[PDB]
Amino acid sequence: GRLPACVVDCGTGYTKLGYAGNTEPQFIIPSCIAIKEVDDLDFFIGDEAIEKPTYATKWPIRHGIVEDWDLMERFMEQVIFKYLRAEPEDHYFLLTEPPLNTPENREYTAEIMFESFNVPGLYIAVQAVLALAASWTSRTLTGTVIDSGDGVTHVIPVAEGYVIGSCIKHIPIAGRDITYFIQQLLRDREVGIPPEQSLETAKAVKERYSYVCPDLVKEFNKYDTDGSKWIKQYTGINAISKKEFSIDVGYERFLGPEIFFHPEFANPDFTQPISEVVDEVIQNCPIDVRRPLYKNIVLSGGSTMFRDFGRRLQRDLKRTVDARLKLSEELSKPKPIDVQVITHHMQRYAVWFGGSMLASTPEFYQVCHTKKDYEEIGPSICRHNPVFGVMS
Amino acid sequence: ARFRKVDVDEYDENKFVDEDDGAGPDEGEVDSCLRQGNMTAALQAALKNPPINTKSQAVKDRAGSIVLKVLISFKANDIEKAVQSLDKNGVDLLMKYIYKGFESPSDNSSAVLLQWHEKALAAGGVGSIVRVLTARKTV
Amino acid sequence: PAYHSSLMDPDTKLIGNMALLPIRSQFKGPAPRETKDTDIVDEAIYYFKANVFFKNYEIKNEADRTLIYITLYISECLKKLQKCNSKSQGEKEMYTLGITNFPIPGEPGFPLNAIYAKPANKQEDEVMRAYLQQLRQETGLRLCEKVFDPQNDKPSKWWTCFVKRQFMNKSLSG
Amino acid sequence: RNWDDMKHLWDYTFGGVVVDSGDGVTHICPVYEGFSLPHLTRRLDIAGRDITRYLIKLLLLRGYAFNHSADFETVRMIKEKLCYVGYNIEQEQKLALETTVLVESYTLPDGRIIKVGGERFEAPEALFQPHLINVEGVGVAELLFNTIQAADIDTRSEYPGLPSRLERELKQLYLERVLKGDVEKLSKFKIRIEDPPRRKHMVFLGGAVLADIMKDKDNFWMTRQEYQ
Amino acid sequence: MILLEVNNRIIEETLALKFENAAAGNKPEAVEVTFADFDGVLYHISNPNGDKTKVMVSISLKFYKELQAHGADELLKRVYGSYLVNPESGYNVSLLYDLENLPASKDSIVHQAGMLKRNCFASVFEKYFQFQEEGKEGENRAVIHYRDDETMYVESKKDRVTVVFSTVFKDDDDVVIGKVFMQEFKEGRRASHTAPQVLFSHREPPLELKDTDAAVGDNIGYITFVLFPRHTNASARDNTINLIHTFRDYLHYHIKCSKAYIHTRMRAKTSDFLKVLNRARPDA
Amino acid sequence: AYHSFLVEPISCHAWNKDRTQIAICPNNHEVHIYEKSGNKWVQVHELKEHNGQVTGVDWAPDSNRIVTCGTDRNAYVWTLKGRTWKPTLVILRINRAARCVRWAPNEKKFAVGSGSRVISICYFEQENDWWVCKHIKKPIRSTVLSLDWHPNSVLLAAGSCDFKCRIFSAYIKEVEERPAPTPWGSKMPFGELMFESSSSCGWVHGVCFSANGSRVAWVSHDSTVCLADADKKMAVATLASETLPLLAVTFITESSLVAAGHDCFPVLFTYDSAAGKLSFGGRLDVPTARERFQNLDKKAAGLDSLHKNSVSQISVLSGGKAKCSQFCTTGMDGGMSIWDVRSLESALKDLKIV
Amino acid sequence: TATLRPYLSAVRATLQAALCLENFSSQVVERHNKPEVEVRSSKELLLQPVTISRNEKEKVLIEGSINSVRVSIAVKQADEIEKILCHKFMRFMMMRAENFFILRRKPVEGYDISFLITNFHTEQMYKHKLVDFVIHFMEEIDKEISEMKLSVNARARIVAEEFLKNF
Repeated sequence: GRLPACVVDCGTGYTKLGYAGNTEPQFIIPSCIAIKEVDDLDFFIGDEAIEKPTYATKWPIRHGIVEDWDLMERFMEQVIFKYLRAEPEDHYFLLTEPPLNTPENREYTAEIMFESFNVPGLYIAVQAVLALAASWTSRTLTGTVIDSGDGVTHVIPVAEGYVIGSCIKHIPIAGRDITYFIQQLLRDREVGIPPEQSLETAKAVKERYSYVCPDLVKEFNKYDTDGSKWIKQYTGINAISKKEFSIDVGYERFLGPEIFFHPEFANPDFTQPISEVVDEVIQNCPIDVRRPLYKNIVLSGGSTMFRDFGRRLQRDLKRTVDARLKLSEELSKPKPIDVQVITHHMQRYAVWFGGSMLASTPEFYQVCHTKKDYEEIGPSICRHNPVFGVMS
Repeated sequence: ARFRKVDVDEYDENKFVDEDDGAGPDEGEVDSCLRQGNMTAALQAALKNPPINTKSQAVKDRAGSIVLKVLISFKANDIEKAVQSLDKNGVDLLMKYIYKGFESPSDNSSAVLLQWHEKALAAGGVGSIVRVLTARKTV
Repeated sequence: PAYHSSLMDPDTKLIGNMALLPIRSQFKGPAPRETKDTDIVDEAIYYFKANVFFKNYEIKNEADRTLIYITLYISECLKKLQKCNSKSQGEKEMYTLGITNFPIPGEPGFPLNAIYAKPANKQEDEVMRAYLQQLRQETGLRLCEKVFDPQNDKPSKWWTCFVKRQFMNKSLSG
Repeated sequence: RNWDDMKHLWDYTFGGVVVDSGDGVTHICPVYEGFSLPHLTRRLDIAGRDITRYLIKLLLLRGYAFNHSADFETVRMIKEKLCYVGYNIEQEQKLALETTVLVESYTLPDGRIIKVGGERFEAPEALFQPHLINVEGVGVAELLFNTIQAADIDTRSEYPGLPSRLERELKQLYLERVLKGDVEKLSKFKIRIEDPPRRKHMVFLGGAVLADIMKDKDNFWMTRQEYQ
Repeated sequence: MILLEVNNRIIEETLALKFENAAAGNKPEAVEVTFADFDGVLYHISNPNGDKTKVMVSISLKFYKELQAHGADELLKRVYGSYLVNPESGYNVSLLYDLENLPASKDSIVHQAGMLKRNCFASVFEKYFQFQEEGKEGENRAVIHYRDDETMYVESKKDRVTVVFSTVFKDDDDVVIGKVFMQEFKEGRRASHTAPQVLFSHREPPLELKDTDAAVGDNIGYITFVLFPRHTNASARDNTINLIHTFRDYLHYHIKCSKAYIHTRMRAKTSDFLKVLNRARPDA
Repeated sequence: AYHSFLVEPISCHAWNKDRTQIAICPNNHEVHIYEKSGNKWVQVHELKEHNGQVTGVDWAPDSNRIVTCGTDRNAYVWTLKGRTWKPTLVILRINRAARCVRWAPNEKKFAVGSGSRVISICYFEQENDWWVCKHIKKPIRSTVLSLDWHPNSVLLAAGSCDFKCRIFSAYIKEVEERPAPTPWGSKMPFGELMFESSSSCGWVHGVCFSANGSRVAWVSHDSTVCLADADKKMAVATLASETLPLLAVTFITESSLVAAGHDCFPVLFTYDSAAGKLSFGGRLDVPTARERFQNLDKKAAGLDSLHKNSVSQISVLSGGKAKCSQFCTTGMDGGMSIWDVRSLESALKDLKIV
Repeated sequence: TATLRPYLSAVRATLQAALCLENFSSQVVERHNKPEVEVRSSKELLLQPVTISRNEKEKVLIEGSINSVRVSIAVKQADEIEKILCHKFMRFMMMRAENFFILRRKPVEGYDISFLITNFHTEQMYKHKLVDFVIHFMEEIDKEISEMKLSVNARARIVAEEFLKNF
């Protein structure tokens, strides 16, 4: 109808929900929930299930992609009712799906609602492809996308608008694994940080301040000359005492986010700059797809948001690749590649943002599955969800 | 859709189908000889010629479905004794026939028909029920 | 990766398993008068920031090797310097904390045996011990001020902390 | 580019009608017992690459997220894995949906694993169903039939999923568009499959003095073998 | 959650992050969100021309011409008052909250703006309440099309106000579930003899509306509603209204929520089952 | 006793007149050989030359040749070469699939059953070098079950989907001549109906001939047993059992009979010819100190059968058909028989034999 | 119980007449391997269809020949809600059928649910506790379905009361 559709992009930690044709995804809240330990009615989720002390918090989207379906259905219940508010038999939907989503896993999503609220029809969208949201605002459905959220990095690239069950590898780098470092190096610094509100500070420090530095041993003197031109003090609040304590947040600001290019730098837990990993991936892909996989560099997701981040990567990825291509004109000669980063805008929590404008559209209404069609063959007829966005 | 409609696989000289071979208790032959004080033997009569010498549901729906009765208008505390009064070549035959009533519940045209079967074991053997499976010229 | 040495000229006679470059010091320098605005000592100061954090250095030049000794020496300036009341107090330590004959390449007490090897002789060695010494003294006084602050009793409430992390994890002190 | 090899043969690393195709187009088999007769050259523009390809597209519609080229070889090996041919498609097709005892798992190379539906008797059926790949070819049967009925009218009697199937094609077209009668029982026809190779008659004594030696292979001018 | 949300939370956290800028010294940035709601209604906050220092949230309701005169186009403002301003093309009711014109510490507004529907419906209720809570018999019933096809009817009898049920559910069997609820809904008043009643009638509407027009059919169902004096009085002309219309969304939800729980059972009697299956081989 | 092997069930298999080696197939496409050494068996020269499943296996006693064969045709012996068996290419002229094989006392010809409406009786051709094969042709049009040889190395029989068994006279001129006669059929024209069957309802999973030519038994699938005495006026007896349907049988004496199967346990049979009718009375099983010990209840994976799965084969050992003493059965799961025929005669209540 | 056991009692053994089997190579065709009972391509391969009903509301068909065994059953559709419930239950079972190499995605003719026991099942699996799946299922299913009426009727009530005290 003349009514816009609902779109949901969940994820391991935080959950993203909303409508259709909006600048931000209405609300984003933690997915935990719980009942005691007739009973399905009593349950809370989001900025509520994290405080409940009588209910026990569990997290359904672990090990990356979607998990426990039973527990998930209760969540979806509150997402619709008491939040977005929509009579589901009247609204088209959208439930993201981490790559690798086997048919079996897809069937679980297609069902439930269709067999519960019999909502009209729903598309299950792929993360990386959606991760080409606003990057079009700064055209193509071929490129190499880094979505890296909080539990680990992700080298999810493109492929004509589909998944590449092969060309992708993960690196144990995560927003939190940055945090361990910032907080760790801070421990040896100024004292006064309660162990209990320690995590608090790490999550906060990473957000409120941190940034990327072009060169390492570069500013590391400017930052000792003009110490009073960047060195600030965090205004944290105590817990049991509730006393306010200020510390001088300094090097960790730019000396921490640097754990991206040298993951091995904080703790040894990894052996390769991220840019380099990307190279392994791109050159390992079929040539007739390696070229385009260089002019399209996108970020997006809860860990890619950092000042001067986007700039430093193109250069770093480019110098190594240029160096490799040098070792080839020694046979004379080839066409020098050409990388490039992309920092559109809604990089914070994209994906939702993308899909939604492009699902606010009639096209979504073409490839989307109809209710009557669901009661025909069943739910299986949803395992494959055709792409739509270029010529269409 | 055209030549794939025809099915010759059913005309292959080498395909194989059983030799179609083709009478039964007389609706009253033993009936009378039952009505008296004989609820322990006479009912065995229902054996004279088994539906196997001719086809058609007609004979199987009557001369063959005649034995459905007897056991129906029975009691219970007297079933086993009848069964042991049989041998290898007279016990299983009652099982195959048991299955006919079990195929046509017809609500009343069946009722129970589980007792004689439960007690059918102990003497016929777990094979009795299985033996029925391997039977070309069934009831 | 990390940062190595920039100055390596053929004049630097390959001494033992290192270089032998000179530096700008006011005390016992067995190497000529560096005419640059940035000598070995300066190279270390402008670095070490990502040294300890880095775990995969590549020996490019023997100057890198000298730089490496000095970077490692910086560590002593904390076991017995980090906890020193006022800078005018940790100065005397430089003598003892510097003169204290350290396990030169070759010793039953010295780590980093890899690229390191003492000259298996008694001429290059005893003589090598004299370069290996001015650092223990010049690299210290020429380092206390830059690391510290014009303030007293404040070994830079930011540097006097890097005491818990060491380059490549190799205890040059114990 | 070829002659760089064809040496690995000595010192370098040494001392009627049937059927045969793989991926580089199909081919039919005109051979008047012994030598082939170009008099009957027909070919289908659909082969292994096309079978892997319809299979790739089919697998994607199953629920598995797969991009070709890179994985063409994995899926290719999948082709010669268990892709058998169905005998009577109405029955075999209804036995894949009504039941699930056709389902097999294959440990891929990405340690992901993915169960497989009944496409095995659906995907390779690219012959009998040319339309699956847009191609206007005609399918093993229409093809086989049209081939014998062409000249050699006299004396005509004379992927583990197809040897048995071939027997059905004895009738598919013989009875409906030719002998519409029902006493066809006669005219017996049999299909085998020795699945060896062509490596035969290459040590025959019937070739040990019938295959031109080297005292007469060029003696009478480099042209003593331009016939046959 | 058992009853249902009527305070429209999809307005409170959003609106707050506009108001809070003048609580420490922060500039007021703009914003653009166009969500919806149930029954069809769907608010939508937007700036005027481009004024970032001025927020305004409205509403689009289909059935407006019909429920207009129904006091709706009379009172309404009686709640918001001067905060309530000139409407918008394509929509209706307009409420205007100024980040500049801030009457301090009075959250008693959000709850007043959130449930914009309640205030509007309230009229159609207060109008019929007088013909029962004040007297005057021989009147006329209201007309409600929250949907193109489902409808709620009112009754201005002597001393009692009851709502007419009609609404329709798709899935043949989902219709069937409602029968359990309608059972355990009218024939089980354990709350209090003061609890309004709720008759029933499927495939046919009670005589209290059999001779009028109304969609009719085998998959269609009608219902009844009551409103004792104690419920229709002024002293309660809010508590009753507080959670009344919620019935519509109250039925669908609950009627649908059971179908989630029922699924869960179909998992235990299966989680346990699959294990049984694996418990058959020479070894697990 | 009792002894298993692996989860998967072994189809067929043959024993060697040396009680040392033994070829088996685990639902795979390659036989397996093992060797003894203090009760410690170990994989021996894995024989793999079968695409799909593998059924047919038989071991020619005093000649030491193994003959494999499975569905997808298959046909290549592995005879000891140096010390590493080898495979051989041999196609049995089908277009369907083969099921079971038995050599013969004379060890010059093997027989591989089948269900493609044929039995197939190939034979080695010394005058032609390469191997060959014959054909019994009609009357057959169904799955062909196993086929045992008669203490004659000529006349044989076997059951199939035809319900009733059937006996043929395998004669080869290009190798042998007029084998001497038997009461079954004085005429030996290579494949002649010698004897039929009376079960015209009952299938036939297994057959075995008496070490002398007068006792022939064959089981179906309907939990029936059959027995025909050629010397007893070719009379056909019959008697059904109470338990399920067995799968395997052999003549433990020149007039004895025993076998088990899907029940997972052995039962014993004898026979009084002078009655013309079947006789049963077995059911063997177990649910200078040694000559007494290894018993005990327990003092109060969980079957009351020796075996944990239905049986299939059951080849004897010392005195195969004339006077058994040590026979073996191989069931689907672990369940593989291990017992001294006498370490049973010396036990249970009533035991006949003969 | 009067008799919700004797029915189950004849059944609790009736199946033990087809179980035992082996992988069966294809006759008519070749190297395909399938369920003859589900194809009947070999007419000779059939055990006569049989059915052991208890009355008429709870029927149970049984078939088989070799590597193929059929076993259909009609769920006790006791009331309106059970009528609706059972297909909607059988469906959950049918959708994950691929994981239960025993249940058919669609039930056979007219019946509500169908099984399938093949040679593959009686091999990597026994037969005794495997057969017992049926008792543990017909009886277990009855409790789940029968309890539904109470789960819905009792569950519905809370929604009505928690909506009256507030008026």
